[PDB]
Amino acid sequence: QDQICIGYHANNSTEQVDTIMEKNVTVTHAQDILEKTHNGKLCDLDGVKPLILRDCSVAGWLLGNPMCDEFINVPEWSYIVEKANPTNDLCYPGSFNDYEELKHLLSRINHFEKIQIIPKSSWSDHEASSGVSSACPYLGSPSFFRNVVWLIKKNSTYPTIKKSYNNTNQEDLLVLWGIHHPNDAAEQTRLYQNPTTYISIGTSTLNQRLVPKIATRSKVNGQSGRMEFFWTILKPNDAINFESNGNFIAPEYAYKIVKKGDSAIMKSELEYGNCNTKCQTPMGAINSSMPFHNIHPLTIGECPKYVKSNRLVLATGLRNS
Amino acid sequence: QDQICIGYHANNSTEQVDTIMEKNVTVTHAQDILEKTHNGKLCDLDGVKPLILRDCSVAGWLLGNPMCDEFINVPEWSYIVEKANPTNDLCYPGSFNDYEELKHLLSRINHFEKIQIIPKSSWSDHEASSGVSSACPYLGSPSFFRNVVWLIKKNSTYPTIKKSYNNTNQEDLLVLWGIHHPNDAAEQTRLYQNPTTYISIGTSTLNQRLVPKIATRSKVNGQSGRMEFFWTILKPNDAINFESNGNFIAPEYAYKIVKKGDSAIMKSELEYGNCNTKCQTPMGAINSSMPFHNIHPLTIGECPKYVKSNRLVLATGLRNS
Amino acid sequence: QDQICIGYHANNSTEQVDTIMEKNVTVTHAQDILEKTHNGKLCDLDGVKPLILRDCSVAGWLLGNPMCDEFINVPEWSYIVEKANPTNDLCYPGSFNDYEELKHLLSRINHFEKIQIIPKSSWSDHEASSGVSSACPYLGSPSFFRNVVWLIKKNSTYPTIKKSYNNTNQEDLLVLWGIHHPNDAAEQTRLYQNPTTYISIGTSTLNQRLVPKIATRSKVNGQSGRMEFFWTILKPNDAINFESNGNFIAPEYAYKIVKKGDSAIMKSELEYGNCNTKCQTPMGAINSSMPFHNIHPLTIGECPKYVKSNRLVLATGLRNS
Amino acid sequence: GLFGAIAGFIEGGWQGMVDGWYGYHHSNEQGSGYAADKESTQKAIDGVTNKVNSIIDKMNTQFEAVGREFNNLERRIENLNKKMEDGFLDVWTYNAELLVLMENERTLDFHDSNVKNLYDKVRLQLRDNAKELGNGCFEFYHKCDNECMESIRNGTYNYPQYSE
Amino acid sequence: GLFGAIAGFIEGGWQGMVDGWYGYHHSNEQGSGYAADKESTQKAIDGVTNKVNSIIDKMNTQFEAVGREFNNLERRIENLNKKMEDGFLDVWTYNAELLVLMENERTLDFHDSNVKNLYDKVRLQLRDNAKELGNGCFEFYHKCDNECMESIRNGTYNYPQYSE
Amino acid sequence: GLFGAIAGFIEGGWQGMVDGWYGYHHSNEQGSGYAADKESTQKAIDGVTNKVNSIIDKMNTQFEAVGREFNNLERRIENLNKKMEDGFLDVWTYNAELLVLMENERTLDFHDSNVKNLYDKVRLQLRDNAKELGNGCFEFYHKCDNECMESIRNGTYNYPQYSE
Ligand SMILES: CC(=O)N[C@@H]1[C@@H](O)[C@H](O[C@@H]2O[C@H](CO)[C@H](O)[C@H](O[C@]3(C(=O)O)C[C@H](O)[C@@H](NC(C)=O)[C@H]([C@H](O)[C@H](O)CO)O3)[C@H]2O)[C@@H](CO)O[C@H]1O
Ligand SMILES: CC(=O)N[C@@H]1[C@@H](O)[C@H](O[C@@H]2O[C@H](CO)[C@H](O)[C@H](O[C@]3(C(=O)O)C[C@H](O)[C@@H](NC(C)=O)[C@H]([C@H](O)[C@H](O)CO)O3)[C@H]2O)[C@@H](CO)O[C@H]1O
Ligand SMILES: CC(=O)N[C@@H]1[C@@H](O)[C@H](O[C@@H]2O[C@H](CO)[C@H](O)[C@H](O[C@]3(C(=O)O)C[C@H](O)[C@@H](NC(C)=O)[C@H]([C@H](O)[C@H](O)CO)O3)[C@H]2O)[C@@H](CO)O[C@H]1O
Ligand SMILES: *[C@@H]1O[C@H](CO)[C@@H](O)[C@H](O)[C@H]1NC(C)=O
Ligand SMILES: *[C@@H]1O[C@H](CO)[C@@H](O)[C@H](O)[C@H]1NC(C)=O
Ligand SMILES: *[C@@H]1O[C@H](CO)[C@@H](O)[C@H](O)[C@H]1NC(C)=O
Repeated sequence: QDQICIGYHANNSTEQVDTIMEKNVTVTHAQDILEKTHNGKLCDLDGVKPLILRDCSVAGWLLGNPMCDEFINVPEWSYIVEKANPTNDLCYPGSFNDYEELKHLLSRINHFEKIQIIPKSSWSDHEASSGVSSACPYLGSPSFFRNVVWLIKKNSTYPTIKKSYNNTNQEDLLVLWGIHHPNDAAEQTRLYQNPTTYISIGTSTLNQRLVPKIATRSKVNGQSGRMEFFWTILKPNDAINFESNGNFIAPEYAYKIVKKGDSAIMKSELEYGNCNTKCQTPMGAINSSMPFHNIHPLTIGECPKYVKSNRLVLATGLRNS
Repeated sequence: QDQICIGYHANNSTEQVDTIMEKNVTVTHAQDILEKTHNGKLCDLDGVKPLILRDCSVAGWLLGNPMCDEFINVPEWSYIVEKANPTNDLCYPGSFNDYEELKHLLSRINHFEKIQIIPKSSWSDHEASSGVSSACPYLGSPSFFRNVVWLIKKNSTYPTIKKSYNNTNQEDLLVLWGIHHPNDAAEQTRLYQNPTTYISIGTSTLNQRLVPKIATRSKVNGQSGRMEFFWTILKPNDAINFESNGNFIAPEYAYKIVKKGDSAIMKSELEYGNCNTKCQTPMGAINSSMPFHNIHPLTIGECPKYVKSNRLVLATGLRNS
Repeated sequence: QDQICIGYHANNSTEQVDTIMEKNVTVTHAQDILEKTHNGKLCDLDGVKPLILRDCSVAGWLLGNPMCDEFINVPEWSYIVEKANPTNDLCYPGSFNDYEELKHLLSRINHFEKIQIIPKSSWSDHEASSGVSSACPYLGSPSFFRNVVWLIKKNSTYPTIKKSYNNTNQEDLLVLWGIHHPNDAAEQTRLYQNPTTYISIGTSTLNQRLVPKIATRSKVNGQSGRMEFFWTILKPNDAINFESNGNFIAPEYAYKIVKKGDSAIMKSELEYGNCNTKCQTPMGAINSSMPFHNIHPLTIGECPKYVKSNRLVLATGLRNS
Repeated sequence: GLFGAIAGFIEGGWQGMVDGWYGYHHSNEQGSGYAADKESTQKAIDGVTNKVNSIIDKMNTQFEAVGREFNNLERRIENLNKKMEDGFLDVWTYNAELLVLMENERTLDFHDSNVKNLYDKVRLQLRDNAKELGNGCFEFYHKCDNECMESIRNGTYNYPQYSE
Repeated sequence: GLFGAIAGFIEGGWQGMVDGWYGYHHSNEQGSGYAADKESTQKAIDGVTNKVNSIIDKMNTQFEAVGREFNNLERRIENLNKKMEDGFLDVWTYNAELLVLMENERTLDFHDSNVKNLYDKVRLQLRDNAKELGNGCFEFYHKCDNECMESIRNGTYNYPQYSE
Repeated sequence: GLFGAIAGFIEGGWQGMVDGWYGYHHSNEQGSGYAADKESTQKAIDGVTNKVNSIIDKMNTQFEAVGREFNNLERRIENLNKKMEDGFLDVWTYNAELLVLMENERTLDFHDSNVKNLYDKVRLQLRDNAKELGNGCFEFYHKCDNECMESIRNGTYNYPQYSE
């Protein structure tokens, strides 16, 4: 006699999924939606290569650390890679005011172009060619930060300086300068005759008056003296005004922000592989159609969503045996 | 032959809903729970009208910007409306210390009452009637901030000032003062004979000593000079103590915080419509029993919960055809 | 005739649960997963007792407030209990720089050991035994903070001080010092002959130069003068350098961080019960296998997860009647 | 349809049933008409209304949105504040949408289930004394007045009857 | 009841069934008694216990609550810290409550479903050889000893029998 | 199995049914073979694919993860930033996992439900003209060519037939 039967599909698959009431349930079909693999390389981001400071920090880079001469002229970048602990930072001991706040600014910038706003040759009445230290040796000879100039007295006299710069450009200007804190009064006099010195700086919004802090401190890189660096963002048509009778580490090169936009600063020990990606993590790039991943939180580019899970599988097929 | 049948309700409705497996499902009945409409007006909040600074900021208002004479005497308000970019702020260039922190204080205050704590007539040994500038013109003549007074020398001499005020009131006092940073020493001498000046201020908890910062700066509203304003909240029975030999922009009017409570500061370009609401957004008020809305995050009053969705409909009826 | 029947379990239980469509549903079995009971006592945390400052704050404790002599020598603790409003804080009026930031440091420390780094006997050319005030009375006689020493002039002369300390230990050192702000110049001269004083402090990373702020202020605990305290964490082999011609409240005792680790600072009015727990809240300890609780957010130890609910019951059994 | 009832083996809904959601259509010697099943419909309405109010009550403690100001050198915590309020906004919007979808499904399968259960309430009353037409109707083997119809409606169906 | 079983066509529960959740009540020539269906009950217990432990395991990575201090001029980030920890508190409380409600429903409909499925396991064993009383019982057309009862319990019911 | 179908009263799946998920196995005088039920299978595929894409679309607005720097005396807001991004990470991970589990269950019970519904689609077509073997098959009382089989497949089963 004839008959007819109702049933369902089975097959040869071992893909398991998990439910709320039952774990490791075997099914005919299943879909992984979790990307768990990277290339272990820092790649180009949409064709444009990131600026990777090697053992350089942002401070060392921008101030023109000699040991960072690899980056004297940096082209347009996608993101910025800094190591966790850059060996080359402030070769001469001291500080960088609102450093983190500047690093944050870098996240919205894709290209500086360095330009000489104050030529080293222009200091007729001072010494601009003796501003060196053994704390910043370049090729085994005492050197210093390139982007700024460490003025000292000339012919036993440090006259008051009234130097200014009008940003005639149509671009914003990152301008950097500094102050030298000596470790005794004798040194203060030795470098800049005037015992009681200062540096006044003014713009449209800026109105500050630094004075050096003579104090006894320990040796960092063989020096008990300190350098403290300050910065600002000069608007187009705005001008910056310096007046000082000593301890003034003057600007020389400044950076034109000629290309803004969504960028980032990565912390990574990895170096540049010769690749290209649409999604980059500090521990490797991703090429996947997967909607999720579990590689790293800090992600840049056209990327899947990060998730802490070790395993996420969605059930497409039915119950098998 | 007789029969009986089981069935379900259908009707003439086109309301669609969405489920996890199937979108745009037609049903007999449905309930929108998402309010998507506002009035486009800033209304009273529970009967009490908000203080709307027109093109005035909080700085310009409280310091007594002449162009803000519309708000010399402000009654109890519900919330505060400031534009994104108030044109009238610091008519004379400079700064306001912990400005944002004060704006935050305003969120817990519903009413100041201005009172003269230092009469302009009391400055026998100084000039209090020549503290004007063209940077703050009122009606085409050089003026200044009303709530404070810009003292200058009298008969070629600026004697040291020892002025104090004991808050005998039972209310907290917002007290404001300032310092004038000149742009050259000649000006410093011209206004306040003493070359090296300061302003010391003390209370129970306050212990500060301002000194002016002479520096070369660019022109804002035709002046290279700067004003820096400071504030504090005087407790009842507490006293404030000023000692100064120059550059002192003294208090004159102070504000009694006579009504605290849950308030807020709105940013909005909108102006006052003549309405009333229990819920207010910066782009319009809401009158709804709906539990959700998608108008603006920053909401004040008795309001529904904001949500990013464009459409939220809950299925009440069953499947129709 | 024989028969057989299908049915389900019922019993004598009144435990209700709630569902999305129906509330207060009676069931045969149910499981509470919400711990709602505490002991009302502050217990030992895994056998080790917390440091409970009574009416002492961290400032008063660490600076050596006399009224806090209960804690001159504190052993290893689990967590730290401070009251909301400690009565004994800065017995002599003034401030504590980055106080909150130090309290945060305490969250990673389980034991200081106080050591004399500068003996009071070492001040040959100054007075270190007259640094007292009635603002800090101990046993009805004018006293002062124990961990620091208030130097004043000797034989009508306050010579410049050049005192330093090299951390030869293998432990980090919390070092505290201060500056005295007098209320008139006559007092400044009276205590420290030199009219224009300062205190310079340097380490590997530290480079600061305090100057006193003479100003007229109101009386707190009968004094119009102020003390401002500063701190730092000295690395092993690092040294701290003090140079001062006045107003210098010198260190004497410093704290060796000899045991780091996950700790915390609790705010609680409760005092020490003689108990022990694996989980502690500011309002009582918890002993439960329950996965949730609704006692307090701020929880320390091996604890269940806090939740705002008043009632959470999970349905284990089926529908009963 | 999860249970096969709505838009399944019962191919359509009754425009003529306006006295509720569920019910019966009778056609006997005393006329033809639609009646609405009171208690089941009511329990359903209870279910879904209590559901809506449950969803609302589950979202009275959401997230507010206070505004905060930050200066030219406080870009970081400004970014943090923004990122965090935007974050919460995303999570609560997600929660509302997702909950809504889920409970829409639960609702439709709930109605489906109610129809199924009614169909079985009547089917178990009329064992042999009626035939399954297949389309959701039961045909009578005997003549059934409006009172038998009602007895089936209110559940008081006196089974003691012949069928051939 | 979603499936009509619990508190539906089976109007009540058995106080006398104490050896588990589900089972049978037999009444033959060798006595009358309640037996508990082993494997179905067990699979249910597995389901719900694994469910509870699943819910717990899904909430071991919640949100902590460290306390932070801020001064008289740090009102803003103090407010931010407060608003944000309070925020997370709200979201995790929401998550726990909502999950609990949902899974309570899922649980009840789960038991209902198990009852339904058992009823069908027995119904499909006793095709013609038993009648549906309607209230969840099957009446025997033949005399059925305790061994036939057991054969139905463990599923080994030898169908080859008459019925008239 | 919620509905008793998959791995219940239908004890196993068909390795030989490769033309879809659901279908029938016929064995008549014109040969024996597996056919796949087109429209039900399709509606299922629609359900689950639309489900996956729904889940994805519900998580396009997640939480980013920008990095922030803080100095030696900004330990507090550093801790806050850390605690808060870690917080959001926990909540979105929770959301994804939990949603996945739930919808896995919903999916399995969905397939189960589809099988049940098909079985009833055929059962209601073949009232008396076929017998329930019990294991998910219907045995014919008459001889049924491939065209009757197809009529049952596409739903156009001409019932007008004898059976004894
Ligand atoms: C045996 C003996 O007497 N040896 C001395 C030796 O001490 C001395 O070396 C100088 O030591 C001083 C401090 O005592 C400085 O540290 C000098 O080092 C540097 C540096 O290299 O950077 C030197 C540098 O030339 C200086 N540049 C300028 C413009 O002054 C800086 C600068 O002063 C520091 O930054 C100050 O804080 O100091 C180091 O030369 C030498 C030379 O004096 O003579 C030996 O006889
Ligand atoms: C052709 C010629 O020589 N023209 C001068 C003309 O420069 C001068 O105008 C004065 O310019 C000075 C700076 O050089 C100031 O900018 C003065 O403007 C203001 C102001 O309006 O606010 C003037 C104001 O009267 C001043 N108030 C006081 C108390 O001093 C302030 C104040 O000094 C500034 O804020 C300082 O920073 O300056 C402006 O008058 C006039 C008058 O000197 O004489 C022409 O011959
Ligand atoms: C009737 C009469 O003339 N009475 C005076 C009486 O005023 C005076 O008391 C002194 O008052 C001064 C201020 O005017 C101080 O307040 C002194 O109090 C303290 C203190 O107890 O802490 C005294 C203390 O001895 C001082 N210690 C040192 C090292 O100077 C401190 C310290 O100066 C303050 O912290 C300064 O800001 O002041 C209080 O003695 C007494 C004694 O002068 O004489 C009566 O005749
Ligand atoms: C810079 O130059 C422009 C014209 O070249 C001038 O208008 C402007 O005032 C100058 N900037 C300042 C701040 O003086
Ligand atoms: C202000 O006056 C009251 C009495 O009117 C007095 O007790 C108080 O000390 C005064 N305030 C100060 C800070 O001196
Ligand atoms: C402290 O002493 C050690 C040797 O005991 C020395 O190496 C170190 O330089 C000293 N510290 C400082 C900062 O001088």
